[PDB]
Amino acid sequence: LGNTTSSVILTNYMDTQYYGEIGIGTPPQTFKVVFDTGSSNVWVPSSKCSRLYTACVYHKLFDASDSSSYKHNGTELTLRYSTGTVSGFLSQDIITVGGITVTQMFGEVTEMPALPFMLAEFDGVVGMGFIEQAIGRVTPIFDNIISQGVLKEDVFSFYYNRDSQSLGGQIVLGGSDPQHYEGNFHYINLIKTGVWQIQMKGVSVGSSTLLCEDGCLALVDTGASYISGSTSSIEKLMEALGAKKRLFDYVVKCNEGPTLPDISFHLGGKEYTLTSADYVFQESYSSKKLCTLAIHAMDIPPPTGPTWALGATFIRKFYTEFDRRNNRIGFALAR
Ligand SMILES: CC(C)(C)OC(=O)N[C@@H]1CNC[C@H](C(=O)N(Cc2cccc(Cl)c2Cl)C2CC2)C1
Ligand SMILES: *[C@@H]1O[C@H](CO)[C@@H](O)[C@H](O)[C@H]1NC(C)=O
Repeated sequence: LGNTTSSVILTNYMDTQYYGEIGIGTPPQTFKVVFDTGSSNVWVPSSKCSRLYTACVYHKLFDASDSSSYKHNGTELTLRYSTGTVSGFLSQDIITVGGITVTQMFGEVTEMPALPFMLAEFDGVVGMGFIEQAIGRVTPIFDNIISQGVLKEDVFSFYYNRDSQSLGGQIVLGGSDPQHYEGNFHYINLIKTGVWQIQMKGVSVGSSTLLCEDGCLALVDTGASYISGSTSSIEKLMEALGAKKRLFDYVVKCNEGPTLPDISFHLGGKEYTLTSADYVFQESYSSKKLCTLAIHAMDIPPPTGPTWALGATFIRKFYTEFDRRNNRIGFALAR
């Protein structure tokens, strides 16, 4: 253990995407990336991506021919995401993340489907998960940063702000920033190592524990935009809110959004409550317009799922600390 705590400033895009900058190669090629606790691989779009993938034409591409620090690998890599899929191959190069430089193995993506990557403001993803979830058993960037013995502590923490021209968010590698949280952290120990998943002991709509009464799983996913549950759990939840299912989202009439009940998540000791201002995209107060909720269905497949996922919707209210040393997640009220 060292005495270094570095931070990555994040950009908040529409309260759904939070991305910072990383630099790959010599000289550095910069990419906008999402720091994802629900995955463990690093990947950026490749120059080897065909121009027929319209997503590739609209994102920064890594070119190994312009990097003197590049080391070829070539092993195939397929990443099947709950939202889509990416294929490419592995490569090793020097990666800079908040003043920390690490030699890192990552995927050069050559197949990037338009839907959903034409909606991505970010170029790629920096997986903040454990080696146990890394496709091709590639050493994750945080495990490589830990190995340097440069960090003050074996933790990293997230701050995600409400959309505004202010700070979008922040990741602190090696600690937590007290300027973005109040009170003290309440920890919840991980069920098992290998996943950033904890036990949840009930989801309540208002006063009545409407779901997860006999306990259920909660994945603390910085890479997920919304709060997610199973199709059955979300169907029951939305019926309790009066929410009408559209194709991809759930909506309410804009005028009845501020009246919607509080939603609570029973984790560790505490009840983590979100008011309707925390989960409704309150775009108007019109009885003639529809307002989307920041909760959606996601049937995650085993071993990880079925599970709930506490994404950006949760992290905006609760500043989150991911402790690798003690295999726990700490929450504090964000500020
Ligand atoms: C099986 C395994 C590979 C581990 O599963 C996962 O990695 N599962 C991922 C877990 N974390 C959320 C990930 C995600 O959905 N996106 C996509 C995304 C989010 C918001 C907006 C857009 Cl446009 C997109 Cl594309 C990645 C950027 C983080 C899926
Ligand atoms: C790619 O990386 C892995 C990392 O463990 C290494 O063992 C393997 O030999 C590499 N493959 C090639 C083709 O260089």
